[PDB]
Amino acid sequence: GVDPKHVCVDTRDIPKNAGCFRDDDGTEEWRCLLGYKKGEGNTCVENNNPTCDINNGGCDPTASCQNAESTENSKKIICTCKEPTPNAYYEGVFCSSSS
Repeated sequence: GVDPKHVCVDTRDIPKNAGCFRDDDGTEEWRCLLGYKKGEGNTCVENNNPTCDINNGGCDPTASCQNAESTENSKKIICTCKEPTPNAYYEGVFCSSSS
């Protein structure tokens, strides 16, 4: 349990429209940046029509998801990590609630 700043060292090749995060438990995972979705299993691709539903729109359940529509795909899904999550895994695609 710590503030989400764990950063990452994951996976051979993490998708360009993606980012990896290595969590508190020591896990190594990657996800698809906000306003993006999963393509060929291990690729992230700009969704440009993101909905809140899909992993909170691309957020972490500890990242308050707000569905919105903006010129930017990354500005469509709003991921807000709460007080016990002072940090965000990448853009808020994931967060850690144990700081």
